[PDB]
Amino acid sequence: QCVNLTTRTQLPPAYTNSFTRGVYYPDKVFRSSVLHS
Amino acid sequence: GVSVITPGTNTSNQVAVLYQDVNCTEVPSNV
Amino acid sequence: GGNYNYLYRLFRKSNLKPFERDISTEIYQAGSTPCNGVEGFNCYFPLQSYGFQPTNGVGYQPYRVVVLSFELLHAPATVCGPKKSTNLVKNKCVNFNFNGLTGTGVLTESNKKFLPFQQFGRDIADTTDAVRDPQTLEILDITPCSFG
Amino acid sequence: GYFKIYSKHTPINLVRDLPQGFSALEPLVDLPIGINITRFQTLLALHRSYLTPGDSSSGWTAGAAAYYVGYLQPRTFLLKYNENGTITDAVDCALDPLS
Ligand SMILES: *[C@@H]1O[C@H](CO)[C@@H](O[C@@H]2O[C@H](CO)[C@@H](O)[C@H](O)[C@H]2NC(C)=O)[C@H](O)[C@H]1NC(C)=O
Ligand SMILES: *[C@@H]1O[C@H](CO)[C@@H](O[C@@H]2O[C@H](CO)[C@@H](O)[C@H](O)[C@H]2NC(C)=O)[C@H](O)[C@H]1NC(C)=O
Ligand SMILES: *[C@@H]1O[C@H](CO)[C@@H](O)[C@H](O)[C@H]1NC(C)=O
Ligand SMILES: *[C@@H]1O[C@H](CO)[C@@H](O)[C@H](O)[C@H]1NC(C)=O
Ligand SMILES: *[C@@H]1O[C@H](CO)[C@@H](O)[C@H](O)[C@H]1NC(C)=O
Ligand SMILES: *[C@@H]1O[C@H](CO)[C@@H](O)[C@H](O)[C@H]1NC(C)=O
Repeated sequence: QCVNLTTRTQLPPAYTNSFTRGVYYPDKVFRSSVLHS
Repeated sequence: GVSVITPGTNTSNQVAVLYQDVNCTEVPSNV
Repeated sequence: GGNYNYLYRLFRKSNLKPFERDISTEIYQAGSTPCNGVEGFNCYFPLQSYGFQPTNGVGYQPYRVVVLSFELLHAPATVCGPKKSTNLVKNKCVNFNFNGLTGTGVLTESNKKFLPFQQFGRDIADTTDAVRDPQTLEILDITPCSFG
Repeated sequence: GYFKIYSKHTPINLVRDLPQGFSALEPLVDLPIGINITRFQTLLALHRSYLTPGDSSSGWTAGAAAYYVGYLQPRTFLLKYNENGTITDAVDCALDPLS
């Protein structure tokens, strides 16, 4: 029931710069102005 | 050891680096 | 009149492996003579039926059975018993457990505001000093039991 | 054996790339699975065209789709918390000399 969709594209994917993204809270622990490494 | 020489972040963010008693030809401008 | 819908297998080549299951219905072959899919001497249908009837002595009446089998593969966790609780008291040196956090001290109403996924708060030098009550979801400070 | 998902939604203006600011990601779910994962793929939604009877690639219409994919690595991060409990900024050591 599934379709051939893929058209061959010569172009490669580009590259960008993740300046400062993708940071998360690695713990349910709460904190208040504590510099944590 | 490796030491970092900084004028202070309230002045600049440039930095210099001292490789202690290492001959400067085997470290890996101003050398 | 007899409930003939409850069958059981009474002939098999070899005993089952544990937790193995066999719903086939091939004609059993007792003797050496091949069977060719027809009944006869030493060629038996392998399923019999309890004919249950309400006027049967105990030990012939139907019993329903459920077998619970707890297994422990190598995952991270799963189902288990249920949890209980008590009554979060305040202003008394107490011995507390907050869904895992075990401690001692006086509990007091707070005025800090966690983010709505944070359970407990820590100090500098890393000691638990606030918690959130799981049931009512309010922040409570934890001060130590007076000593000296 | 756990599958953890973190998420964030942020409004930005017309930039060609990822923005320059800072935004932390709050956790969504921690699914207890125990699944061995080495590959993944993205699901896209296509609409049925109704201008042709067939099911082929001409029978489905679509807009424009693009995304950004980067890979995680074990690093050490210094996080600066706020008084409300909010990571407002951070730095990744082993990044440069000063860091
Ligand atoms: C879990 O159930 C308890 C009650 O069994 C809920 O407690 C209620 O909390 C509200 C606060 O919004 C009070 O107004 C009610 O009077 C409480 N009920 C009782 C019987 O004390 C509790 O809120 C539930 N958990 C969650 C997350 O909602
Ligand atoms: C998870 O699945 C991958 C499948 O790729 C396992 O990694 C190895 O993959 C190569 C590529 O086909 C195989 O030739 C190897 O035999 C796989 N390793 C092993 C030990 O079989 C990976 O091991 C799997 N992880 C777990 C925990 O089973
Ligand atoms: C396209 O679909 C046909 C069946 O509709 C299939 O036989 C063929 O392998 C598909 N093409 C590719 C490149 O897989
Ligand atoms: C530090 O910064 C403050 C304000 O940015 C400035 O007044 C002060 O002179 C700075 N100190 C030095 C040593 O530059
Ligand atoms: C470093 O090595 C070079 C090459 O032998 C040598 O000429 C130089 O003197 C060495 N450094 C010092 C401080 O002697
Ligand atoms: C969060 O901190 C800001 C200052 O950074 C303060 O003005 C505000 O009252 C705090 N609390 C909130 C938003 O609940």
